Amino acid sequence: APATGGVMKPHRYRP
Amino acid sequence: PSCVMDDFRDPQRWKECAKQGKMPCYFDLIEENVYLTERQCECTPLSKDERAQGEIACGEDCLNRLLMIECSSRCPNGDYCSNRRFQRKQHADVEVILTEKKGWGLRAAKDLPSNTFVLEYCGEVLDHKEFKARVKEYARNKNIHYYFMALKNDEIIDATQKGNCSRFMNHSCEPNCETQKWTVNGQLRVGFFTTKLVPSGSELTFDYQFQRYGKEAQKCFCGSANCRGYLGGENRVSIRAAGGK
Ligand SMILES: C[S@@+](CC[C@H](N)C(=O)[O-])C[C@H]1O[C@@H](n2cnc3c(N)ncnc32)[C@H](O)[C@@H]1O
Ligand SMILES: [Zn+2]
Ligand SMILES: [Zn+2]
Ligand SMILES: [Zn+2]
Repeated sequence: APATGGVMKPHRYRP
Repeated sequence: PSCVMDDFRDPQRWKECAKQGKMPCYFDLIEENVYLTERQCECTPLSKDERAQGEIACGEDCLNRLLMIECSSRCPNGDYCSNRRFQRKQHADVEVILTEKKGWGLRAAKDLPSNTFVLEYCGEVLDHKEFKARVKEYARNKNIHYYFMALKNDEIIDATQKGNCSRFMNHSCEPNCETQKWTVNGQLRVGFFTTKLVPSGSELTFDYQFQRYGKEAQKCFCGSANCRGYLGGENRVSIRAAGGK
């Protein structure tokens, strides 16, 4: 239904 | 076109700068999270002398710091505790700027050492029911930018209507910042920390790891050599999943 959208997901930076 | 954080402290001037395209659109600035429906360390106190020598209170070896818990006012180091960053609002010197294709974003206003606290990502904290309500509202208004940040499974931070300048950090497939979850007063918060030395004037970005529920994904202008091309990546996920289940 929503054309666009979403949630930012915290995560720790790993190289 | 860019502004400093204090330009956001005066809603009237803010508002008129916005009409001239000199500042981003208005939002309610808040100093800390607001719930839509409500729910000590072992450091040896630093001597007066060691403090004049410039030693650090609750530095790398503090026990609360290592667990990503901030110290209270009852900390052994008292006023000198350096492990109180979120509560003291001691953010990096940062500026809000208009980017070419991403809307507004964040720029370092001086060199930022590796692992420097940037800002807390503050907003209205939503449960699943409120999340879904807002998903609909934003889809229905036809919002372009999205502010939802997963905090813990039943808690999403929504910076759309209320928050601080953190809501401007753009995504990058090769970011110079990351989220960290810090415990302050029994409560969980998220903040951005540099992942490396960030030269003065550079844009501040993180990797959203975006979980997209929309039909179409927004294209990514990060400009990274490794750019994944879309915000959210390959997969589309259900709304319930994006929301933490
Ligand atoms: C938390 S906001 C950042 C603030 C936003 N730039 C603004 O002007 O309000 C996330 C939104 O910014 C935009 N955005 C952020 N990073 C982007 C990127 N790398 N490429 C394209 N659009 C981006 C998208 O519209 C996204 O929904
Ligand atoms: Zn300590
Ligand atoms: Zn302390
Ligand atoms: Zn990209």
